[PDB]
Amino acid sequence: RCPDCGSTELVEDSHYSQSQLVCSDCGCVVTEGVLTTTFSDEGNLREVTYSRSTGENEQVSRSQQRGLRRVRDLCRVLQLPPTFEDTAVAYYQQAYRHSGIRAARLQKKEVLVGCCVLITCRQHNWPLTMGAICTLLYADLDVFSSTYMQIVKLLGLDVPSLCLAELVKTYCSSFKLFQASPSVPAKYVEDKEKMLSRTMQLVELANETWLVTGRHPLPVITAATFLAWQSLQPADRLSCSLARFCKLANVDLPYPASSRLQELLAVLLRMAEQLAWLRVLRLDKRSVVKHIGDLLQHRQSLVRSAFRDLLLPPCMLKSPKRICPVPPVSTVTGDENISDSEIEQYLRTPQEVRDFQRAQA
Amino acid sequence: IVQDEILAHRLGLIPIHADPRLFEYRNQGDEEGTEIDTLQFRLQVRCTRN
Amino acid sequence: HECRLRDMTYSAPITVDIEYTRGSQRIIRNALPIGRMPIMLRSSNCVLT
Amino acid sequence: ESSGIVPQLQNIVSTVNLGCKLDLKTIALRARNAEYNPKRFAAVIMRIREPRTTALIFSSGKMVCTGAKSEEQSRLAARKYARVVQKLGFPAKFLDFKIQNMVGSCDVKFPIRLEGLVLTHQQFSSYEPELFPGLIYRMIKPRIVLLIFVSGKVVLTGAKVRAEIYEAFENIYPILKG
Amino acid sequence: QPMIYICGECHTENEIKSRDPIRCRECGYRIMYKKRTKRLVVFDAR
Amino acid sequence: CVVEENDPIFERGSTTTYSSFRKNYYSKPWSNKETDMFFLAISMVGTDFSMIGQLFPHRARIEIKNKFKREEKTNGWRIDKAFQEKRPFDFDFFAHLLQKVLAEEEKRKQK
Amino acid sequence: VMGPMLDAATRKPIWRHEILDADGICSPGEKVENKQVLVNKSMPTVTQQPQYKDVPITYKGATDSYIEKVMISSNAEDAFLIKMLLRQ
Ligand SMILES: [Zn+2]
Ligand SMILES: [Zn+2]
Repeated sequence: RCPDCGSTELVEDSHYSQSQLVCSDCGCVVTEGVLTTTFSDEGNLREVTYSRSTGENEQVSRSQQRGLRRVRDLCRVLQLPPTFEDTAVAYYQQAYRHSGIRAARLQKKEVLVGCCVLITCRQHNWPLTMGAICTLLYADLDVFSSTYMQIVKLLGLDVPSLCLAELVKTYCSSFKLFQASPSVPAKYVEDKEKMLSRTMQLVELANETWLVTGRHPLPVITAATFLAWQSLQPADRLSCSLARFCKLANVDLPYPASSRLQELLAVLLRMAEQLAWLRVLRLDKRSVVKHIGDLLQHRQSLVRSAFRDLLLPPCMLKSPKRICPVPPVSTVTGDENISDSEIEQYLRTPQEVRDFQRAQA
Repeated sequence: IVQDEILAHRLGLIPIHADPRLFEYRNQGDEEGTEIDTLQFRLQVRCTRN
Repeated sequence: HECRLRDMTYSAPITVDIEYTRGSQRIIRNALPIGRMPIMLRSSNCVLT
Repeated sequence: ESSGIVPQLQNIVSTVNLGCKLDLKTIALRARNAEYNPKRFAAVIMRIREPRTTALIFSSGKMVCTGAKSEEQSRLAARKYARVVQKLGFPAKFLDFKIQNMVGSCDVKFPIRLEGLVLTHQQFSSYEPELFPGLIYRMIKPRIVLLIFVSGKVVLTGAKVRAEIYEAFENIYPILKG
Repeated sequence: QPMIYICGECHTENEIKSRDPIRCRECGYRIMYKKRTKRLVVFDAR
Repeated sequence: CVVEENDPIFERGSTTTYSSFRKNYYSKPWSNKETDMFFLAISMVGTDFSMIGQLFPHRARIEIKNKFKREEKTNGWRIDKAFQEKRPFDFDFFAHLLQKVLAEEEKRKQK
Repeated sequence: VMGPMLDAATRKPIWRHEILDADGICSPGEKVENKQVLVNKSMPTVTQQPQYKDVPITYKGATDSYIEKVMISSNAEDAFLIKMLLRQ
């Protein structure tokens, strides 16, 4: 309030390089002048971080320090920004706060480093495959997933879902069919932008047709990019196989990639049957690759009609007549027991006892 | 691409064939202008491909 | 120009092919990045040349 | 407006104390269906003619009976075990019996978008298809952990009474339907 | 409120909301300029 | 020094790698006569897997446990009949039957 | 970036936030005077509800300047870089 009139219309108005909080009613100067520093003075104040001035970095064990250094090393290897590094170290400290993870196994804390890196990578919508994480973390997928579930159930942090398009782009950037290298001839080299767009359309079709739900996404991504690479030039690539493409691209062939490809080709055949000219052509899983492109031009109505005429595993679409058969309720409890004949037939006879003793002698 | 100020200066440097004896000086202020002491010239050019 | 606009560095990824022994089994790598060298403009590898 | 579907309990787990020390060596030696290996595990595995049942008996008298389908069936199996232990030559008793956990299964008969479900109930759900195809939901009102599959099957666990599983399923049905 | 921008190479009017990855369709250029205002501005020929 | 003892491997693409989650188990299926003699061994011993694994040298105890669980989950009447019937433990004739099973699997491999 | 703080008395932005657009960023084509904000930036003070404090980029200048272009880029750190080109 103003000391003269008591008004609360105090505005900070700088008058010719003079900061001044003055009232807007009577112009009474409430406060004036501000102490800043000067450049040489700024130069001579040295930068000291809270990690040292607050007092932390001293009540830390060598194990926690090794974990932090491993987090930073993996971050720098993956070439993630310093913001990602900071988020990773922060989440690692937050997880270490707990005692169950504090007094854990060496593999446990290694998987903790890995899962903290994974959570930091997910929080920024960045794609990073848990397979490569485990490969660079010196761990196995089983224990990795076990400890991941344990730590997420113990913490309760937000776990954004892995976007499909980002992973698609990340995996398409891996293939070397963009620049003509000595090994790969020019015929296999294809355009990057068009092939990436085709793979994105194919993986969106797969996500909308219930193909990626419940299954690994990377096999579907591989099948989609393979179908795109074959459709961009069906002539020279009609004989190329999935294993041949993987060998040429220097990529580890996923196992279910073949099944995903076979299912996606079946979906494409259904779209062809929906279309007019293709259903008259009577194409197949080998000749629909040249028209895959046309199938994606108006795939909306095609998928709509396909669903009009749900994608489930093959083991469930085998005419499930008796779904979850009702078992006969048997609550017969008698009075309290049945008899002692069953007790006697359960008890081991002396002959069998002696035989087991002779065998395990 | 030409700057607004440079365009305004070039337009001001353009002479007008209007007879000045039939007009008068604008008073202090009065940016709206009056029919006696103001002339309006519109310029609207939209370039497009042939 | 895009680098100047975005306030980033105009560098190229430095890659190398190496060979090491993990468990006495020689394993080789044909392409591994190790750093980034700022590329001079109008150089041999620059996009302007 | 009920859901019209009733889950089916496939496992009933209950701990019960006998109140006396036991000699696992003799228990396993004087029985035919006895499975015990002290270097591997310190519990004797008893199996009976109840429809499905496995008892993990220990030396301190604590035994966990699992695999039953109802609370009454689990109690009958536990009493059967206790009688077998008594006939083996030990003063076993049936004290401190209480249902610890019950696993049930159900089906909704229509697909479920796991991504949409997790986007709608993230704070109560978790979806990691790269690890387990099933989405893991953790509800409190039901007091239950649920594994939901794309095919429409839901496995519920973490309850104490059949009514808890029933009301949890009744509450989760409209969320999955919507 | 539809906020419009222009791409650095495509020069197409793109509409994006707040907190979105700065990108432009049918390309991958990450330079987005703001269109000129529609308000009336007065200039002096001096 | 390694005098050309090993060969270089062109694996581990620096780009990325995926997971497997399945490494070692890779069990081997049973047969009709093998299931019959397995039910016989069940009727003869019980549920103790240690003795079953000791008497079965060529099949693993974990595989035996998996088979027993599968039978308990699918065919309950067969397990009930097995526990109903009983046979005294035979050692010499059991080793003879083991040799017979070895000969049978050898003939199978020949086929 | 907060929107222009409209004055409830006149239903128009205040003299300081007059040059700001609907997104709080000054639009090209207008003139900027002394002690005027170009980006109505607000940053959190925590690093339970976040508490944002305003730190606008005021224009220190004796003479007026005209905004020619306003470039907005996004870095790999999800950081938005805004560059306004003032001309005199
Ligand atoms: Zn005052
Ligand atoms: Zn563009």
